Order: sequence, then structure tokens, then C-alpha cells
Amino acid sequence: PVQGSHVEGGVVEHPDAKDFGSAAALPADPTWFKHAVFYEVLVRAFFDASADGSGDLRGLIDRLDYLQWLGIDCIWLPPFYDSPLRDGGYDIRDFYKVLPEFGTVDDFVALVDAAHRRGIRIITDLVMNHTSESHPWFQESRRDPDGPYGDYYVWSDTSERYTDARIIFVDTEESNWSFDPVRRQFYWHRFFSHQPDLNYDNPAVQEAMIDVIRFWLGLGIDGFRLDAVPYLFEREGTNCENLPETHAFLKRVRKVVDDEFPGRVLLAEANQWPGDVVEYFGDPNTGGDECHMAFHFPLMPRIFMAVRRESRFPISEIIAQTPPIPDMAQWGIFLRNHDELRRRLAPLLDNDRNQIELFTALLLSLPGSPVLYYGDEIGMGDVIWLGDRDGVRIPMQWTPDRNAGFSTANPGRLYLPPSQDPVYGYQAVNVEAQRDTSTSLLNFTRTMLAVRRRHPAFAVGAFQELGGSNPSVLAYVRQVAGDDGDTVLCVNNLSRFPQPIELDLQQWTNYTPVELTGHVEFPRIGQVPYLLTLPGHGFYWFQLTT
Amino acid sequence: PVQGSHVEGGVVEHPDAKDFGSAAALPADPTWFKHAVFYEVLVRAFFDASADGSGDLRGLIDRLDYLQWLGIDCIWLPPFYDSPLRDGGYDIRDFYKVLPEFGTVDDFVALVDAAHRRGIRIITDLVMNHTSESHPWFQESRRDPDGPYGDYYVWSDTSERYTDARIIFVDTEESNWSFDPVRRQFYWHRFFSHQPDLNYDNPAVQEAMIDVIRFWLGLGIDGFRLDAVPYLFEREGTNCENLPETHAFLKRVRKVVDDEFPGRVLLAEANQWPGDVVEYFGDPNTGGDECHMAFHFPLMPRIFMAVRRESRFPISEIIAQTPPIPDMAQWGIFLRNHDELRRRLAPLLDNDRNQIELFTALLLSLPGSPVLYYGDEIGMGDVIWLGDRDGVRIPMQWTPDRNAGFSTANPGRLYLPPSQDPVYGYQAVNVEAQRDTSTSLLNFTRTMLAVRRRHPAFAVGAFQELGGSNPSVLAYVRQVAGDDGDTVLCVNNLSRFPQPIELDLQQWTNYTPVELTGHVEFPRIGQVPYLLTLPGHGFYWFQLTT
Amino acid sequence: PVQGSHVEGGVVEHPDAKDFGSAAALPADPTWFKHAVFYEVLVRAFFDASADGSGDLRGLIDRLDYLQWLGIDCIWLPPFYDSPLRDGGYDIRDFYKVLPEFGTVDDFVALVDAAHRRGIRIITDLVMNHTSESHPWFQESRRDPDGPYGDYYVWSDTSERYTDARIIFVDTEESNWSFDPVRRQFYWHRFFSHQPDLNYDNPAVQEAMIDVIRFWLGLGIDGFRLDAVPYLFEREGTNCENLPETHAFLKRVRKVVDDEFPGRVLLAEANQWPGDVVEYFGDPNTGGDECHMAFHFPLMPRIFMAVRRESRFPISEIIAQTPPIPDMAQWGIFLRNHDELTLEMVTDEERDYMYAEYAKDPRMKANVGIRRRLAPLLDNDRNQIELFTALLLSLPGSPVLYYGDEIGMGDVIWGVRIPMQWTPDRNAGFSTANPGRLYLPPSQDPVYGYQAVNVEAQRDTSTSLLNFTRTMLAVRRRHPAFAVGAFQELGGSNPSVLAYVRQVAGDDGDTVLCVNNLSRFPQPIELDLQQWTNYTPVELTGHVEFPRIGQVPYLLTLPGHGFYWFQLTT
Ligand SMILES: [Ca+2]
Ligand SMILES: [Ca+2]
Ligand SMILES: [Ca+2]
Repeated sequence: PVQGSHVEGGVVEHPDAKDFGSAAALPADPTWFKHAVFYEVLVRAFFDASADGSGDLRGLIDRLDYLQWLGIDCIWLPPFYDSPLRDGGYDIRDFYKVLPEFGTVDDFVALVDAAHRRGIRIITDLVMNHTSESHPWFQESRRDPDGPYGDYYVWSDTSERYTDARIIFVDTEESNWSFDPVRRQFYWHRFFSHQPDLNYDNPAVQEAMIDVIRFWLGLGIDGFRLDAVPYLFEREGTNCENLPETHAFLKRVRKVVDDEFPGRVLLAEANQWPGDVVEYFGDPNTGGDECHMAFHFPLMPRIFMAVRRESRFPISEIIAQTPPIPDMAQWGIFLRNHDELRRRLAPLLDNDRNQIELFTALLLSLPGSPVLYYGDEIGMGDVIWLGDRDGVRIPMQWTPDRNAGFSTANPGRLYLPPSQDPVYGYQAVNVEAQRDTSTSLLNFTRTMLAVRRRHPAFAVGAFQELGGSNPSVLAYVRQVAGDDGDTVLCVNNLSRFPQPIELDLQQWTNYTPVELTGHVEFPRIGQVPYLLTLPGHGFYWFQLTT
Repeated sequence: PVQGSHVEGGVVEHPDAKDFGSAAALPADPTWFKHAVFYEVLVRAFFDASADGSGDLRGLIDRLDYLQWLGIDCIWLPPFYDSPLRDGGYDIRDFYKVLPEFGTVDDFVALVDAAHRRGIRIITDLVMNHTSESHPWFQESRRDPDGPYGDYYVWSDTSERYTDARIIFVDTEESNWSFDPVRRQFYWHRFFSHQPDLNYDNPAVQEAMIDVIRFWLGLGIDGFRLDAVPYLFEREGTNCENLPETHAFLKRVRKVVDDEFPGRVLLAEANQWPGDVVEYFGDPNTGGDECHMAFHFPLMPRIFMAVRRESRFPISEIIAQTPPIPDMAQWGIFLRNHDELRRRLAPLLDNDRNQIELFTALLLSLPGSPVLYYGDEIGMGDVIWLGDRDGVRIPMQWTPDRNAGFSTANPGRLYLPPSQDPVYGYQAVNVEAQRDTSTSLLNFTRTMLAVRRRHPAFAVGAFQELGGSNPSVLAYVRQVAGDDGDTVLCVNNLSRFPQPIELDLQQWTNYTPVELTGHVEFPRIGQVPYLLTLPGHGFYWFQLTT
Repeated sequence: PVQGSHVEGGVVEHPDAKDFGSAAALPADPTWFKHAVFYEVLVRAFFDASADGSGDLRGLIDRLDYLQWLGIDCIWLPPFYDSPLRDGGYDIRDFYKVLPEFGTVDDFVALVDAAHRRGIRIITDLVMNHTSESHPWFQESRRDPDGPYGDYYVWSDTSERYTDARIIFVDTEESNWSFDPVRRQFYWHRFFSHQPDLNYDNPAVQEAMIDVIRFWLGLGIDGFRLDAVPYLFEREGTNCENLPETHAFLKRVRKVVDDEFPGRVLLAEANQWPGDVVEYFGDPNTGGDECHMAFHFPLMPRIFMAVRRESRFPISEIIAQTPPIPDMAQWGIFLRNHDELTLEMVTDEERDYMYAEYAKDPRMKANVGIRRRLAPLLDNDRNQIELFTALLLSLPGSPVLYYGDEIGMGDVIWGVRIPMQWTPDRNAGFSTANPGRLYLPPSQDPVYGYQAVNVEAQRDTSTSLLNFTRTMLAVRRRHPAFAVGAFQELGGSNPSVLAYVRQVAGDDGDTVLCVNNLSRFPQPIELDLQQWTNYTPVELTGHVEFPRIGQVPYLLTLPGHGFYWFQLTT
């Protein structure tokens, strides 16, 4: 049957892309990811259509109207592949099957179709470095070492190999080698003991993984974030991170992608400083020949520090300090600082809406492609009772009714109960209560999104941080090269109190600032310091017109 | 016994002020009402201390910490006198007894004491025109017409008397005369049939009422609003409103008050246009010899109209059109437009916090003494299920717990259930959830109140509405006469979008605007139009410094 | 236009039944009301089909499958006529138009059609003693006393007339004469000032009113409870209640109904002791020639007293002192002690031995005036809810269930007229409209609210109060003895237990046995069932066979507040 992967007799058989119906493709656009606003949404958390207490693919399809209305450009889904779920689905049991709980592969095709028909793209995580103990390849590797899958994983008779390579999960794991009961040998894992690393020295492993990519792209997905890529290859006498063999493989994966499925995106999961992470964009001379995107991690904690210090410098510095990137490349940016490795936006700022709105303005005007996390648009919170990764993974708060309008199933059959937090709970903050109030958090972010879309300068423009006498105020221009090109001005007050600013806008003398929210013309720029004034944590967006 | 009024044998006996313990008085201040911010609070709605489902006097005493913290100057209580409650307590059965449900007179003395000790004054409604059918005077009037109380009310053998006088409650009443079953005569009532009018032509009636005033003032109350005063006297061939005999009686009531209890306040309940209502301040030459305060009704609907039109003119006009008032006089102002005769602030503005905050800034900076209605500080709502007067009278929303933290009694024994409205209900909006969030509605109004207190110009300063090129922006200065006197500047944006303003502040050349919320110095004023800039519905408060 | 009533130009003109579609009548059964379980439901409270926030007739139509499933034989609607609603719709402004909020006359016809096709009947209230102040008849009477409607109401030049009549609502009113501002004459009202009394001494008023009956009967309705009937006629030197002329008029109404629309029901509303109410059944020699039905009010207070006292005596005594009734008549029974046209529990100094006792018991005292639903009344005690429901369903008469009692709904205080709780979701599945625009907010009570108690939740689970009520109703239907059987209380050694037999006369006639434990503790009882030697009791709920009856007294055993139902088979 099409659904599932089956082992017989000694070879692991998987369905090809042809076996399923092909969803409608979207017109080829090489640099769509530059202009895209991403929406990361957990399938299990969004909407439950089958009425079993856990959100599913069919449930997501229903809520595409909402997402399109909100105005997001691409949906980003955490892993949904078949798994025993010992590590939240990052322990993949089968690359060729959707977790039965979330639906079938046919349901995924129906998602990719419905979303495409609304002009919304889909990308997912794809764990690269490791699989689950439960994966058939590993079950074959440990049983028949002389079989075709015997060299799929890293095997050793000793534990005294690849020293100096750090142990990632220091709290749980004590070594990167684990003694397998059946095969009676040690195996490699940078993560959990139930997550054995693939042996990327094996050419069959490379191809098998390129085939996994080929599969999902054939179904119609618009790209992947490639997970745990800094740990792909390992060589004796090193720290086993960021190796030349790792980069070379990713370059090859790009070459395949560009050839067979042109116009898709590849993002690199790498929790590291920019300038270290910049390697994953590849060679600058090619215009980028590795991953299209990597994330800018220090941005958000710098924004936070700027607000607490009431000073622009922490923000202006990391931007000035950010390495230049190739043409066919973009920084992924988001209002968080932890990956794997959390809190959520609203509770981090003590529920201060002006401050949230400021952070959101920043997110949507700074260089890069913004990523919103499901429920940030309504100021949802986290839960401590669950701790870190499970605490942010609570069901979407649509209404103040039973189950927050997320499921019709009996409360108790739910995977997690919606938070009844006195401030961030579903009775206090939800979609229904905010859809009609014009100044709600929900309608605010929809407005900015709409405004951002009419101005390419936010997405692909240059960045010029201006200077003011006032250290509390961050002002900058985003400009598209060429005469009569999109030019926007962004003024942000990091102080909790009203502030005056003088800006040197001589560069745009005789231009007229037109405020983007209400199209009100402001005094034209002269040869004189341009004076603006803002309340605590306010911001202005202007188009500079000629 | 001290609690209650008793009839024997043909004379109605009432306890004197001496019979109770005198609460601690507050140092004499003739013009305290000019600087006061009033807080109108329904006893039944605030806090239930006896655990019976209806709020009481003892419950209020507990919440004085909250009120003082919030920073209000005087508590205003709707009628709490003994009553059958056929008309919400405005049908008074006994002037000399607190409604048993709310407590005793001793509990009221303990309130007036505790509040005074916190520097907070107390005022209450005192219904003047009429009493209840249930009142002993009327029961004596209808039984023995030749007795001492026989001429206490207006009696007639016919209904064809005082025509041309309008019937107020057209929906219910059909005539201002009602046929009494016992006495077999008609009696006068401008309000309900169970609310017979006092005969103010009778000198004994006048004195008895001056004695009622003398009673409560002796207990220690800081003043009254005198209810239904436009209807006190009646004369054949008129509309029986606003008669010279009515004004003359009030002048006499003032003379008594000033002599026997100096430093108290008298407010007139009159639902009429300013210039018509201005009569109730008395003769201007005396500096005011009638009521100290009357309300400015058209203000709030003019503020609303200004915001919908996005134009200052509706506001600037009624202020320019407001008649001048005597020295010892003040306009009472509030964010409502109905008395008797409603909605609440937040739901009227579709829960737009910026707009609420704008209206509140206006309230606290415009000429007069502001009056906040209990729960406005947290954006409470109304309930349609109850209709008009009972719909606004819902219990105070302290917490998101059982009964909203208002009562510990079993829900069901409550007088009214707290609203579980999806947006304005106690789970969505409450004191507890807003006390910690710095930018909450609750902490915003506390900040403005605090700021207002340090600036007498808001209370007793002159009013100069400046002019700007921008019609959307209302700017004005409040200035206390005399060199080095308190001078504040208020700039308010009525547009929902960001606006620029040029102000002619030549009158204060070389002055320095210092923003009151954060004490940030702004550019000094020159001989040049002063440019400010504001987001949608923002405002600035400045002190102009020398 | 067909909808409304209009005064053109001096005469109040109204539409006829022929102007609307005729609803299909059921096969004529003159004694259906004896075998019927009634279900009383506020139109406003049941289901909102128009999405306006208020319940409507169209909504009730959608909910008929549920009522049929539950197993009720007749729906009873409180007043739904056009009204200003100054007194719960009992102040009628127009008899010929449905209150716009609930829909039109055309919606009502469709309801009768949809109900009958399921085998369910419809009855409603009809206020007979008074109309609203706002009624066209009163407006014409006050304006032109010389006109046709001038004598439709009772007018006097003095208040000192009919001084022997009491004031029903002593709190709101101080006289039964209100002085009119326009006509300048006192008019008579037995209730509120805005409810002037019709003058039944006027032949035109009578004929006009029986035409109102003709209208709704012609549309398809199966009956009315005729409201405020004890007060129709007034006479100087009398207390103005229960006058022979009042009864005479009602006999004429019954005469017309039987002749023109055979097989309908007329119920007398009268807040009186049984023995006083029995007059409203009419002349027994006829078989009954007035009202078919009247309510037995002291029943449930006596049941309540019996449970608290743990003694059958208060129940035994009222059954024993209940006067026999005409052949074509039935007591209506319900778990309340007064109706909506009065404030206080029906009682009697002379004929009620528990007269002073109800006050001495705290739990009972809190139920003299206040109307509560069944579950709250009994502190949500399932055993007692089931016990009272067994009593209501097995004692003589036709039982009336109040909407929502079957799922154990509660009250509010400001309140039994709250929205029906269908589901635990938005608006309790009552309406699709905004929560703020609903006529009243669905109870969100932690114990009685819609999240904890609703139809959907209970329909599934077999142990639910809903499934109890449905089983009982189903069991009762299989046994005519409950509806029309004789009553025979049994001799027993234990007064903690109330036991009785219901028997249809004749050979092979339906015979059931009911045994009810009033004690909160387990009790043994030996019953004198010699009359049924060799008969076998089969428990009705699970068809379990109990020991054959001998000549020896028969022993049963019950736990606190338990009960059994048996068929005595041969
Ligand atoms: Ca590896
Ligand atoms: Ca008067
Ligand atoms: Ca009558």
C-alpha cells in the first residue's frame, strides 16, 4: 500500500513520488524566499479536524483562509514524519510516511494544493544527521552488518574514538557512543542514544538522503530547513563540527535541487554566531551555492537589551557587525533566541502591547526574512508545567469557548489542555475577541504585513542606519537601488517615555515622507535636521516620495 | 434604637446626629472640590464583606487601599438610604437609616472615618423632590390629612391642575397625578406613581429637608448631589421646571451649609444644556451662592463626534460656547452622556485602548473636575440582558477567579452574576491581571492621575485653545495666573492615523517643554511654528518651564 | 395585511383562520389528555433558528425530533401573543398576532403540522380576564366611550365599589381601581394597572373572546390553559371570585369547543385548593361540562414534607382528601406549588393540616414563594430527583415536565427562564449569534451550567438523568394504569415507605405496583398484597421477575430514597 514503508526481503522498499497525485505547482520564482513572511505552525497544535484531541493536516487545510487573511507567504511545519516520538518527532522512523496521527501523505498533497491555490508556499524540517532507533535501516544495520544497510551508520568496536568532539546533551548523554544490544558494537550519535547518526562517508547514504529530498519535492513542497547539518561528517582529531566534507555535500544537494526542482529553498539549522554561520551560504563568488538561508540568532536578544538599556546601539552594532551575504541568500530572522534548545513574545515583555508592537515593527523592517511563530499575532503565552519545548507547544487559542475552538472532542482526549493562565489563557487572549477590535494585536500585525507587501524595500532593499542626537531612537532607511525605487524610512523609539529626534536626512532633500499606515503627508525634507517626536515605544514607517 | 426611624404617636421621630459617634473630620478646605478627582461607586457592586452576594459598606472600607493607591480624591456613592427599591434606591423610605442590606449608620461612620484617614472625601446623592410611598410622612399624610404631615405632599381633588408641565416617564406614567386609595385624593409626582413629590410651599417640609442635610453632614459627609432639584416647586400656568422659588430655596440651603458645616460641596442634578444649567451656580456677583457644581453633559458626545469626524472643532466649540461660571464653582465632567436616563467607556469605543486612553487624557486635562465610574480604570463593559441602568450596575471585576473576587458567597446567592462576556467579562478584564502589566489600562490611569496631582493648572488653570494648521489635532494650554505659575501644554491627536502639527506657541517663546510622563526635555520654543508629531490617537502632556 | 390587527376606522378588524393555511388535525381522541405527558417550554428559551439571539417557533420545530425521542405527548407554550412584555407576555396586546420576536402565525401553523406528524400535540396559555393597556380595545374604550368598544371594560365614577374583593398583588397594587388619564374614570383591574379587566357582562366581549378561541383552534392548536378565569365576573356584595356567571360562561366555551372542534382540551388556571378547584370541572352529572383539567397544587409541597419528615402521611392525606372528579376530567400534576399568575404557594388554613408546618422546616421555607427547577430544589441529589420524578410519573393525573428538568438544569437569581442547554460549546448550542446579543446569557454555573450539564453529553452516556427520564417515560407509556388507573394505597408495617397500586378495571386489566422509600436510610416493608395472590411482580425497568405473591404479607427492601415499579402479571 502507498501509505507506509516496508522491508522485504533484505532491502528497505519505499514508495516513489509517482505513486501519489501531484499537487498544483506555483509559477517558478527563484527569489521568492527573499520577499516571504514565514509562519511556523505545529500541526498537532493548530486545528483538530478528525475530533481526536490532536491537530492534523486536514485541520490545517481548514485554517488556510485565516492564514491568507492574516497575510503570510509561506507555512513552515516542524517534522511530521512517522516516529515513535521519543524526541518530539525529530527521531524519524520513516521518511516516506506522515505520522498516522496527523494523517496520510494524500492529506499532505491536499494541503500543498490548497495552500498553493491561495498563493502560500510550504516548507518543512528534514532531519539529516540522524534517524530513530526505530528506523528500518538501523534495524537492518544491527541485524545484518554484512547486508546492504550494514554501513549506513557509524560503527566501532571501541568508545575511544572521535574524542575532543563535545557531548551536546550533557544533562542526559554521557558519551557519543552507545553500546547496541544486538550487534554488540558501539554507534555514533551527537544527539540522543535513540538517535543513531547516519554514516555520510557511505555513498549509498548520500544518495538515499538526496532521494528523500527528491521525494518530498516531487510531492510539491517548496523547500526544507535541513536539521543538524553541522554534525553530518566526523573526522578523527577534530571537534566534528562544520567540516569541509559537510559543506561539500550540501553544495551537491543544492546542485541537485536547482537542476531537478528549480525555485525551491534550503535553510540551514545551525545554532551559531553570524560569521561562523555565514559559511553555510557557500562561496560568495557563485552568488551562493549552498543554503539559501541561515538564521540570525543574536538579533532578538539585542533588540531586548536595547529596550532595557533604552539605547539603539545594541541593535545597530550587530547589524554593522553582520557579515555580508551572497546575492541568492537571505537571513532568516525571528523574535526568539533558542532553537534546540524557550519563552514566547508576549510573556517575555510582561504583556506590554506597545513593546510587542515595537518588536514586531522591527521584525518586519530590519534586513532579512521574518518568521512568525503561530499565535504570536494574538499574544499567546507559554506554560511552565511542561518545561521549555513542550511549554510553547500548546494548542492555538481561537475562541474563549470549550477547547478554545481548537477541537470538538471531549476535553480529556486532548493532547494538551489550552492554557487557563489568568493573563495569557484562551479566555483572556484569543482570535475571536481580537478579530473585530481594530487596534487588537491581531489586527495590528495584519496591517503591518499588508503594508510591508506593498514595499519591496523592506525585503530586499539596502540598509542605512542614520544617526540622531538621541541615543534612545533607532532610525534607518531601506532603499532599492535605481532611480524612482522603493524608499522607506523607519523611526523606532526604544525608550519607555516620549522622545524627540533630529535626523540628518540631507541624503533625501526635497523628498516628502508619507506615513504608510494612513498616507498622511509630512513636512518635506530640507537642508535642516528633520525633527520627529514619539511616545514611549512608538514607531513610524514612511515612504520617501519624489 | 439608634438604627431606624419610628412613628409615635402621630409624629415621625428621627435620631439626631449626636446619637452616633462622630467620625474624624478633614482640615477645612473651601475649594477642595476644584482639585478633586471623583470616583462614583455603587455599594452593592464593589465588594461583599458579609458574604451574602450583595456588596456592602464594610466591603468598601476594605477596598480603600485600592482607591488611595489608584489616587482618587473623593468617593461618590449613589443612594444607600432605606428603601423598598422599586426604583433602584431613589425611592427613599427613610432618610435616617442606611439600607439594612448595606449595613448600619455606624458602618457608614466607619467608612467616613477610614476614608478621611486616607485623605479621601465622601459625597452621596440625596433625593430632594420626592420620597417613596413607603415613607412614613406619606403614610401619615394619607391617613390623617388634618395631622402635622397632611400638608407635606401636594394634594388635589382634581387632575386638571399644573397642565403644560411635561410627563417625564412617558413610557410608564400617563399623568403627574395619582389617585391615592386611602385618602381618596390626587397627589403630585414628576417621576413614578410610587414617588410622591414633597410640597415645598410648606415651611415644615423645607426645614425637615434642611435637617436631613444637617444630619448627614453632622455624621461627617463632605457633600451631596441634590437630586431632581429642577422639579422642587410647581406653579400653575408654567412648565414647573427651574422656578425662581426653587433657586431661592437652594440659595438658603447653601447659606445654612456654609454657616453650620463650612467646606462641604453641593452638586446639582440637572440634565440640561449648559447656559440653562449655569443658573444653578447662583448669582455671579456673590462668587456663587447656590450649588458649587453642575455637570457638563454635551462634552463627552462632542469628544466622541470629534474622534469619528477626526476633527477638533466639535470639542473646541462647546468649550468656547460654555458660559462663564462664578469663582467658587466648577463643572463636573465625565465620560458619559446619560444620567436618569447608558453604556460604558470601553465597549462604546469597540475596546480600542488607545482611544480609551485618549478620552481619559482629555477627561483629566479639560476644564472642570473629572468623575470616573467604578471599573472604567480597567475597561469593564455593560450587559444588555439587564437593560440600561441595571446593565451598567454589574459587580466589580477584581480577579479572574470565582465571583471575580467580589464575593466568597455561593454563586447563586449573588445579586447579579459577573459578566462572562467573551471580551469585557471578568476572565478577560480584571484588576489582578492589570496591576502588574506596566502599560495596562489600570496602570495608565494611575499614572495620569499621579501626574495631574502635581499640576494644579489642570484643575484651576485658565484654558487657551491654540490653533494648528492640522484640524485633526487638538492642542491647548492650561495656565495658572501669576509669574512662575503652573503652565501645561496638551496635544491630542483625534485622527486614527499619525499626524504632524505646527503650533503657534509664540506666547511662550524661550520656554522649554518638559514631557510629564518621563521628564524628557523637548526643543525650546522659538519665534517659529513649533512642530510636533503623533501616532493615531496619541497625546502629549508638557510642562512649559522657564 | 394578514399579519397584525388594525383599527379601521372605528372598528378593530382582525384576520380569520381561513386567511392562513390549515394545519392537519390528528385522529379525534377525546380522552388523549388523560394519557398525555406534557412538556412545558418557553419559546424564547428553547432554540434560536433566526439567529437573532431569541428563541423562536422555527427553532422549536427543529427540536421536535428530540422531544419525540424523549417521549412527550404534548408541548405546552406560555403566552406568545403580541405584547409589550410589561408582565411576561401575560399582558396581551393582540390575540390575532404572534409576538414578532417569535415569528408569525404562519410559523405556528408549520409547528402544529410538524408536531402532529410526529404524534405530538400543542397547547398554550390564553389570558381571559384582562388584556394589556396597549390593546386596541382599551385604547378605543378610553377614547370613545360612545363607540362599540366603550363597554368592553369595567368603568366607574367611584373607587368605593366592589370593596369586598382582595388585592392579588398587595406589594405593587393598593386598589383594584385605577384612574385613567384620558377617559377620566376609574377602571377595574384584578392584576396590574396595565392589565385592565374585560367586562364579561357585555355580550359582545364574550362572543369576541370565544372567537379568539375559534381562531387558534381553527389554526390547529389542541388546547389552552384558560388563564385568570376565577376573576372573569364581578358582583357587588361578593368577593368577586368564582361567581356562578363565571362558571356559566366557561360552560358555553366548552359547549362551543366540543361542537365545533371535537377532541381538544381546556385547562383551568386557578391558584386554589383542590375542593375549590373541582368546581372548574363543571357538573359531574354531565361527565364534565367545563374545563377538562386543573392543577393539583398542594401535591409537591406535601411530597417535599414527606421526604423531610421521612413519613408517607403528608402524601397519603392529600390523596385521601382529593375530591373525586367527573368522568371526562384529569388533575394536572407538576413539581411546583403555585403558577405564574400569583406569588405565593397555594395553601388553606382550614383544610391543610401542614399549614403552619411548611415554615417550621428551613429547606421548605425557602421554597414557598421562589420557583426553582427540580435539581436545585433538591440540592442536586440524584436519588431524590429520581424519587420525585417517579412520584410525579406514577401518582394519579397527567404530569407536566418543565423544559430542562430532564437533564437537571438549575436557576439564576436577579430565574427559571434561562436558555436550553443543548451542548457544552458556544452559546450551549442554543444560538449561532453573538453571546452579547442573546436575550439572556446561558448559565455558566460550575455545577448547573452548560459545560457540566447538557443534552449532547447526557444523550450518549446510559447512566444520565436524561436517559433515566426517557426510560421512565417509555415504561409509563407501556402502562395505561399510570394515566387512567384507579389508586389504591396499601397497608404496610412501615410509614417510611409509600406503596400503592394502579389498576385498570376489567379482566386482564393493566396492574402496576409502586413502592417509594421516603427515608434517607434503607427500609424493609411488608405489604398487604393478598388481593393479588398468585400474581407475579415483574420489575419494569429490567423485566426481572420477583417472587410470586402469597397470602403472607409481601416483603420488599429499599435503600435510602429508592423506589421500584412492577407490573403485577398473571
Ligand atoms: Ca553524523
Ligand atoms: Ca415637587
Ligand atoms: Ca374580571
